Amino acid sequence: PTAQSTPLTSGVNSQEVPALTAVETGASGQAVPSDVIETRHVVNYKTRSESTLESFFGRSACVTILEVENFNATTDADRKKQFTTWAITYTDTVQLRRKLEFFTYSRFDLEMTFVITERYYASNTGHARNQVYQLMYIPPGAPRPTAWDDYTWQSSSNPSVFYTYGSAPPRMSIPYVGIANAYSHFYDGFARVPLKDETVDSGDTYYGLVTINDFGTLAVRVVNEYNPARITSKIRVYMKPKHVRCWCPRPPRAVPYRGEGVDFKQDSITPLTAVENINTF
Amino acid sequence: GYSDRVRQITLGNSTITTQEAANAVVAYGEWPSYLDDKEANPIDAPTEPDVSSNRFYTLDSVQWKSTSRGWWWKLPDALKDMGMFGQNMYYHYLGRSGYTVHVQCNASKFHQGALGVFAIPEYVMACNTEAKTSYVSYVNANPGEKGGVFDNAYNPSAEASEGRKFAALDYLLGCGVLAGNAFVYPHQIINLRTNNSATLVLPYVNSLAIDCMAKHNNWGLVILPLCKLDYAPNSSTEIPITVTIAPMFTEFNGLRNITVPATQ
Amino acid sequence: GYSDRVRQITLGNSTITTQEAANAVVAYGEWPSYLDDKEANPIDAPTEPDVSSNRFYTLDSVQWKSTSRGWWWKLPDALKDMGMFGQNMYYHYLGRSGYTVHVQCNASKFHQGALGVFAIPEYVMACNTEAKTSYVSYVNANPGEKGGVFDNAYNPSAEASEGRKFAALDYLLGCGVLAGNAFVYPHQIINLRTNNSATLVLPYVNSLAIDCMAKHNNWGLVILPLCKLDYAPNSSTEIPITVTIAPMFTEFNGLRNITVPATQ
Amino acid sequence: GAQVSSQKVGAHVNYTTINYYKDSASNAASKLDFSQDPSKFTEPVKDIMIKTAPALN
Amino acid sequence: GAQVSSQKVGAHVNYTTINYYKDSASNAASKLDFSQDPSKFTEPVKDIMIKTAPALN
Amino acid sequence: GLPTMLTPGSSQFLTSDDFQSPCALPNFDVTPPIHIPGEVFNMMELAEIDSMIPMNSVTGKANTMEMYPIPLDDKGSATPIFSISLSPASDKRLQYTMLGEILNYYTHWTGSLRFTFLFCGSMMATGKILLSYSPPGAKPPTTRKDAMLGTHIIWDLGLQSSCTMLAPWISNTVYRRCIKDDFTEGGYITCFYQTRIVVPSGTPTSMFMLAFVSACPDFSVRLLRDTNHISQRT
Ligand SMILES: [Ca+2]
Ligand SMILES: [Ca+2]
Ligand SMILES: [Ca+2]
Ligand SMILES: [Ca+2]
Ligand SMILES: [Cl-]
Ligand SMILES: [Cl-]
Ligand SMILES: [Cl-]
Ligand SMILES: [Cl-]
Ligand SMILES: [Cl-]
Ligand SMILES: [Cl-]
Ligand SMILES: [Cl-]
Ligand SMILES: [Cl-]
Ligand SMILES: [Cl-]
Repeated sequence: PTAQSTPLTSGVNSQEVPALTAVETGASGQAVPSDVIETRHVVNYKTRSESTLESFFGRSACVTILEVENFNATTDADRKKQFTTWAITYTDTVQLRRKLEFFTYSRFDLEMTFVITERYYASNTGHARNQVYQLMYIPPGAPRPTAWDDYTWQSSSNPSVFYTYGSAPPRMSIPYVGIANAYSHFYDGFARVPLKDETVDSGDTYYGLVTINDFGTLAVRVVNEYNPARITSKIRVYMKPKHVRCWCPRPPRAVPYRGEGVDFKQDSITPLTAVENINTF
Repeated sequence: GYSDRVRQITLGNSTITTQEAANAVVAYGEWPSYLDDKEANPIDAPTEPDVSSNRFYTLDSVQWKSTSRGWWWKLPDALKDMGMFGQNMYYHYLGRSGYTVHVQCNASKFHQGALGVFAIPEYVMACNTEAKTSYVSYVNANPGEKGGVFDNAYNPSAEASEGRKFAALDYLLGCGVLAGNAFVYPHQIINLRTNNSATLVLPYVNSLAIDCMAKHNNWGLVILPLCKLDYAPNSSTEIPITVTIAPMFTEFNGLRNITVPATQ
Repeated sequence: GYSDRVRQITLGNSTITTQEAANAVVAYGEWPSYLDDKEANPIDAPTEPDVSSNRFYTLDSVQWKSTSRGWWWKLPDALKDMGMFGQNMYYHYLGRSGYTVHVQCNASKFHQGALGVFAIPEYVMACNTEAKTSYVSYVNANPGEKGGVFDNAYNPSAEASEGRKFAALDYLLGCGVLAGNAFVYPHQIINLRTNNSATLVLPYVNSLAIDCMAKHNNWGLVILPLCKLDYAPNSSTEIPITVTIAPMFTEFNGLRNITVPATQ
Repeated sequence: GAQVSSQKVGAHVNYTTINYYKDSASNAASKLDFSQDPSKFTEPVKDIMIKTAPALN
Repeated sequence: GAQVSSQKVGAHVNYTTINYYKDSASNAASKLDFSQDPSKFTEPVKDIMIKTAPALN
Repeated sequence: GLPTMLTPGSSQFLTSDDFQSPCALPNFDVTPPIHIPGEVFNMMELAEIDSMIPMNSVTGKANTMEMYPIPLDDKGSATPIFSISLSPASDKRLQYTMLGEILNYYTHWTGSLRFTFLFCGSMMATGKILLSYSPPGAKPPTTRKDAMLGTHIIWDLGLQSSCTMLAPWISNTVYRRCIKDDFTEGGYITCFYQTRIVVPSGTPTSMFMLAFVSACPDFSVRLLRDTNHISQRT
């Protein structure tokens, strides 16, 4: 299937007036060149292959950067650097989020890929053996780790991936996991109805998707015990929507995001550059 | 004889006429319908109130002035206090509805102006504090039939507690997108030289078969002056805009005692 | 749905719309056409420039005032400097063309006035000296897209050299016949209460199959105010008249170097 | 259970797919779907509008 | 969807190809194309020249 | 060799992977199977079994056998006999039922819940009891006149000892979450005297009923997860 060919047409002198319409109807303009000019025949062999939803979304996009370290931790703050937890979302970054938000609703499977990098913190503390990482998916309700070596990492039921530093970026597929018939990119509502004369506080409650969304937690640790040399790591998380359906198109984000909602920032709401004149080529 | 400009709509005991229409929009080309057994979720026999609730309710009119920046409503919020529709909505945990939206604005052959009338699924709007995100009170999000107005200025509050309302900034459609692109949503235009009414028929739109109407608005209704009202003999003249909405194919599940939402 | 008042005309890359037409005239009931082999004269393979030249060219607008006596153009003279039509005309000894003439004049439901729009074969006009006969300069006969105006007075020159222009006397149609009889020529009327445009489709008209366009105008276009422009709030108001003309079925013979006519 | 399908043409042509996993979520990208109906967004009108006819009669 | 083709001969002979990718751009080298028409460069003349005849008669 | 190219995921250990692996004991002759009674195929078979709700887990009764029996008497109070939220995974009283324990290995649940009540007074005790399920979004019922507007059954005490009240599946979402969550709140179960318990003389004037919960055949769970009900020191 190809984009439209142009038919051979000459002029008209007619009560047929395809050049005029009334967009008050809610219909866009429909006229094509053959309606308003003399056209030659042009066979169009070109296709819209690369603008299908699968093609538009068919890329692994970085959605977050996590940090973990491996060293002899003697304080609470340093113990908390030995592992990290991240609420799974696409809202830490802007590029994939903006593409998804052309649509109100979506349904897709997810390919998740990880890029893991290390550096030495210092040069005077000897060396470090090759590190193994555990990335544990903690679904809502499953116990979250409070230490890098607590019981939760035995991961009897949670999916974990063990990654050996220097090996191919680890990768797994996630089904469509939504509890609705599609994911909502926008939710015009609340998680509960506040009722007349209730004692529950209405002053610090939130609005929209943030009140209802929960895709669980990614927990990451270095499985190795500490070397004399402190190693600091970054874990880049990549998402690719696949087997994609989307509904109800939206205008794309025109101004910077300032969080997980649709809110905008007072110093960043002037996207257009003023032209010198309405007559500027 | 039959004309794109002349239309009658009857639902229940209510009829609308227009002699200066511009066709009618059926959002996404889909007429509303009842929920099929093969797409159903809650298993209790639903209430289908039919003519008691599936009828035209006329909201309080608003005044279009040369200085108006626009108006918004949410659905089903705008109809929550409307006759038996409101009672069925609040006596049930779950509800679904389509709508016929009829926006009315007549003037004269000497007036000029154009209203964009947009039906927006999941019309999420920005909050009015930069101390927080997604920080809107239930009461400010759900104004009912009075709806709200757009502004051409964004003045977020000093204190988080004072900014728990929408920053309904007209040119960003109150949600960080350019208003010029609102035409991707089901719409008509009331251009005073052409037409005096807009008609949008809306199917139920959601990621679910049925949902909590008291928690969740499925549609926003936005009326934006695309071209300002002008009238040479009196630039300060006002003409009413009247919004009349009929629920359609309403279905409710999970009957219990009545929901009475907070008012402060 | 289809109306005598609403028309689209497309030629080449150009389209005209009108929503207040009054049908369209096909002069002498004959659509233009190419020259048949059984009526041909010059034997060289002709140039048929088609869409490059057979398209709407809009002339400079003129202002209709309560005091205007009327306007004239000649064809193909009015189009001699128009894009590729002008180039094809001047690179060839011989040319033939039909035309779509579209005259545009909108006002309001409160204005009144009527323009007679006449297509006149061989529109020969009187000279402005009584010392000579048939004494008109090429430059004054061929004003191009600016055309000329009628007068309600005849003031022939003292000196023959000062009177080498048309005596475009309105009531004698600039040629010694009564203007009231101009309706024997293909015409429409723009009556401001009825219509805002006139459309005339003209076949090639001549005593020859093809002729020297730089020597000879086949058609005159005359616009006469039959009823004066009147507007109660401002009797001195002006409304534009815009003339848009498309050559049709153009055919040229006798290619050589370009003709550059005298300008003084 | 090999699927043989047409490749997307290059400069100048079938390819083979076998699914290795028991979950469809594991599968490679969906096949090109050229489905479209712009009219649900560009012309969502109740009464048919013929381009050559007046939009408002 | 295996293709079996003749190998290029060595010192002293089919081989099998399966395409693994959905894009023809991913494919290995095009098969040997022995097409040629040197005359479009060596003899691009309007009137046929017979070698045994005079070039100019 | 066959030309190959390693893809992302290569060498990872995903704990939910499903691959073949070499056998450490090749050619091993497993003990022949025999029929054993009580084979289980699905954890939802276990979820359909009635287990006792620790409905009276108040101070002094929690973590004793007295946490189970629901106090009844012949005084005909208008106050509710018991009140509990339809939060079968997360509620302090439902989480430790057999159904609650199974739900805490899953993230999502759907379907109808069955509440069966056994009256354990004397044969000479009579009474009518209202059992109600109120889907959420309205004032939680604390009076019989609010409770009776919801899904309810009037239980007449008699020769048939037990009464089943259903919490039919009535939800916005297709699944609820196995956590305390406003968005997937399930509503309110309450119980009132419809008349009162009446006894003749020489009969106990206070007595108990037992409440059981089980899943219906429309019930299913998904998204396996670790439970918060078992842990160890490290
Ligand atoms: Ca084509
Ligand atoms: Ca049209
Ligand atoms: Ca055409
Ligand atoms: Ca030779
Ligand atoms: Cl471990
Ligand atoms: Cl170790
Ligand atoms: Cl500029
Ligand atoms: Cl009012
Ligand atoms: Cl209201
Ligand atoms: Cl309140
Ligand atoms: Cl002009
Ligand atoms: Cl000119
Ligand atoms: Cl000269």
